[PDB]
Amino acid sequence: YKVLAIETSCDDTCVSVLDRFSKSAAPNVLANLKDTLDSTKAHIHHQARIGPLTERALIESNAREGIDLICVTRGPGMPGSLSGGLDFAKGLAVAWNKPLIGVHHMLGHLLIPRMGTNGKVPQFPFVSLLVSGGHTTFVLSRAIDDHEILCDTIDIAVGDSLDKCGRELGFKGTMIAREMEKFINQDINDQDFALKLEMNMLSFSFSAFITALRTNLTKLGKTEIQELPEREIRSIAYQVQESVFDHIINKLKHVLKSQPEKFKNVREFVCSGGVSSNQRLRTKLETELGTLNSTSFFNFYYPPMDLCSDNSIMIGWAGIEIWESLRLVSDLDICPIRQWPLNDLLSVDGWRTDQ
Amino acid sequence: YKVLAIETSCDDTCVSVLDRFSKSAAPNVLANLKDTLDSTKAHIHHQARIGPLTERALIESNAREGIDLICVTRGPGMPGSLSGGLDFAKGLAVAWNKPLIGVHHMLGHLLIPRMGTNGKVPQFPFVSLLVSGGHTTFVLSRAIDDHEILCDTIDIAVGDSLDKCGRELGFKGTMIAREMEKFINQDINDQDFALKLEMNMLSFSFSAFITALRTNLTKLGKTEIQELPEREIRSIAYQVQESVFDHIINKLKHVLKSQPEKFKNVREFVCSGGVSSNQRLRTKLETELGTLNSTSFFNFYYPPMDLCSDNSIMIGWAGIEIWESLRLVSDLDICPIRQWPLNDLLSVDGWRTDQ
Ligand SMILES: [Ca+2]
Ligand SMILES: [Ca+2]
Ligand SMILES: [Zn+2]
Ligand SMILES: [Zn+2]
Repeated sequence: YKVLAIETSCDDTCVSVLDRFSKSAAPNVLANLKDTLDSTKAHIHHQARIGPLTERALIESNAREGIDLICVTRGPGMPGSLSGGLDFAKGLAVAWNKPLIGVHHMLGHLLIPRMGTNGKVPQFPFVSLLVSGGHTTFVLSRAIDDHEILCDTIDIAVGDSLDKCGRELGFKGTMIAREMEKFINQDINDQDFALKLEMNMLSFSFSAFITALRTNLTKLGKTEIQELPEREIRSIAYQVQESVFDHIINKLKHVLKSQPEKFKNVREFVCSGGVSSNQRLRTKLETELGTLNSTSFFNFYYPPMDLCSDNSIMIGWAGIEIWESLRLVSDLDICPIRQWPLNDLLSVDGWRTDQ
Repeated sequence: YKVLAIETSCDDTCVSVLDRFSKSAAPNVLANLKDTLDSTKAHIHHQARIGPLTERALIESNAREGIDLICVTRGPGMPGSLSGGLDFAKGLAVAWNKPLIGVHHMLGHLLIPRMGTNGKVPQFPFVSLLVSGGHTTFVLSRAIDDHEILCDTIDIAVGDSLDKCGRELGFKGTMIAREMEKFINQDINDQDFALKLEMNMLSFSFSAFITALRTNLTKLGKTEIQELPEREIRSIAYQVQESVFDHIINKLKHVLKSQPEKFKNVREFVCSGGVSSNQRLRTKLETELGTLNSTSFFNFYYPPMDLCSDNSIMIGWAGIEIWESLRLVSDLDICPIRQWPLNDLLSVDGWRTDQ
């Protein structure tokens, strides 16, 4: 019971060998990642990486003959890109004569925080916020097959919104979003508070913030970010970050108080993704949700950045949960599904019982 | 030394397990084929077939652990379609820890008639005519890496030309071309001979024959094929087939007599493909080329229709020739090449020495 896992949906080519010692613990043997170089197609990249990225991951891992289950991403994404990992996984499966479990990409993200505790700590009736550079979704899980989208982005994601409006302020590094947070947190008190930069049910909107900041900048004193002093650009950065997060909080507060019947048994909140790394977002979440009466008490869990960002360990974990708790295996004639819905996880063709 | 071979370039999904008993003989263990149903994308078809088409081909064959070399089509064709076989072959290779040899599709066709005699009877300095529904090429091989295109189609192929102009005559079956030959050969003497239907260096042209037949039909008596008697449509079918073949012969006669230095050591002619099944084409080839003085004497070889039409056995054979006579193996980072030239066989990236 050594799980070979693959992630080939976006730009990250991931290969990870897991070790399931018993049905109570799951330490990770090996984990590889190769991202697309940018100033080369994603499908061609994955197709050229997967092969040599698995042999090295098998040479460095326990054994090449010790693999018992092959997990791969059948999930949402580019068909051509994820066919690279899928057809390769079929090749491993046929050659070793072992099962294949085609995993939903988003299911990996939602199930990943359960691996460390062997699906115990984030107990089945739970609620989750997926704040990344690509996602912005508020999901309620009732079981591994049941998932309810309570609030999702109709515009762009937080990562993009904070990176786009952050670029207007002057920041231009590798991870634009966190550099702004580090600038605000270098000296939180030294700000020009005088610079008052002041700006349906199941939806989030972010594409307006960049447009609203530019109008706020043209109305107020100066627009030239290069000439602007450090204290003034810090009161702007604080206020933009405050408004972006106030919108998320206000929509989570709206969801919880509107239908508390769905949240009667939720005892754990999971904030996963790139933006979860923000200490203000964390403190805002824990402050507001913990004081409201109608809202049920929570226990906030912030997973590591390695597991949060697209990796293969999550596919290997979600596959473990499906092979064990549902006892299902994907058919060998499996094909990529571009816009595979999460509720349409077991409705679509390809499932075969192992029980 | 059991070769797993794959063909996923066009519409035929092929998987074949070969048995190399010694470096003197090569009997074929298993061979599978699944073609695209037509009134479903070719890439999606190959991607869904390859997996289950290999497991059954491995269950019915000798063993699943007995495979020593993995041959696959890297050759010309649809990138998405042939990625299905390639990524799958990588999966087998990585899993079994065995070599991979990415084969040129056209090299399979040219090398296939050597398998039965273990590369002896069609001796190295040879000339070949590839007359199929997709090809119409006159190739000279000097070694397995050296190939000279002496005459090729600039329009459409013989198979298409005979099927398109045959359809104008009334035939509408599964294999249109051969049905016309069978109609001409049912009673070759009963024809209306009075119906005289009368119609640069390295090139063949066929798209003109259909247009020239229609003009010949409008000029002569009647066009309505339904009302037309069987004897008259037989003199048309004979004359169209005679003109199509006379053009091929005249261009082969031109090539040989223009540069006889290239043909000083050629002792064998190989006519392979769908149109090679025609007895008149065969008799025309053997008559004309055998009476001309400047042209070197030939020994005509007509391979079976199974090996001629797109299959995986040829990839497994061409791979055997490359692994043995050249001692080369393709790298695991291999990717599909859409318009891979035959002279650019070893010039392109991906080759690694096994010696
Ligand atoms: Ca099926
Ligand atoms: Ca290379
Ligand atoms: Zn993702
Ligand atoms: Zn072909």
